[PDB]
Amino acid sequence: AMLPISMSDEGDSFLVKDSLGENKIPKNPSKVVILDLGILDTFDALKLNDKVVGVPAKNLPKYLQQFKNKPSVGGVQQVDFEAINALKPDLIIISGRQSKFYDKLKEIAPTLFVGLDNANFLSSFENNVLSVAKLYGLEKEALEKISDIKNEIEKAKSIVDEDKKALIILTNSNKISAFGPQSRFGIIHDVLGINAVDENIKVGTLGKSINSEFILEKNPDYIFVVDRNVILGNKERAQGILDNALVAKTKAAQNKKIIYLDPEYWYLASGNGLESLKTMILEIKNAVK
Ligand SMILES: [Br-]
Ligand SMILES: [Br-]
Ligand SMILES: [Br-]
Repeated sequence: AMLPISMSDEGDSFLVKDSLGENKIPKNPSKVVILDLGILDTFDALKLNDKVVGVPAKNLPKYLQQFKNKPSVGGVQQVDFEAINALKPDLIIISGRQSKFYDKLKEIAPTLFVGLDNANFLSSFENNVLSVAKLYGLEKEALEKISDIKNEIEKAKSIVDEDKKALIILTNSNKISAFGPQSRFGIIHDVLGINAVDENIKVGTLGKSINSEFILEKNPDYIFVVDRNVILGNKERAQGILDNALVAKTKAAQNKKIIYLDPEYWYLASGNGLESLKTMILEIKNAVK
């Protein structure tokens, strides 16, 4: 299990420990740079917009356009260190994608890591949200919203068919990669309890390289697709890679249960957001109800 965030109250500040290191963070930080889209959506849900001074503005998704005019510190992949320094923040918040930049960021300002543990997603989510809330004295409000998520999970789980199985795939222009439980797409299986066609795909971010022959052999009831063609802006789309007589014979094709998930949620991994996680849960529930 990933080490959680822990915090001791030191009067005007908290001494914070997480899986990357230790930081003294001021109470009520007023100049926050946020590189994780999910936690950015949690700042909105907690009414903390005016604490935010820098976001990855370049390809910000549709549900975070209230932050489109914040100073930019980057994009999905790139970080602008010069901009982050000029903003003179009191806190920087990162997740997994930016852990490679930890030491450089920490030279600028205290740097809090809100990692999502693929083996323990809900426990990491709740830890992340409540840790941010503690900084602002907003635990009450954060617990209410976490309860709302919990209730939506239980509603979705209660409609899941015990005997049907799903496959998760990530498409590129000419490539199909499968993902299973305890992946970064794993909440389908791990949180909502939809069964997997293959519970033994090996852990790791590349997933398993597959073809249509594999899809037919597995014969999934549902296929959840995360089309990376969309985030890059290429012409080939998953519907095309899947448009063949092998895929067409599957239960999922026959029952129109090839589900094209919005990659602005699933590929950008906005699970830390109190509203974006709800949107994702509802996206699955409505695909399988
Ligand atoms: Br820390
Ligand atoms: Br505007
Ligand atoms: Br993964």
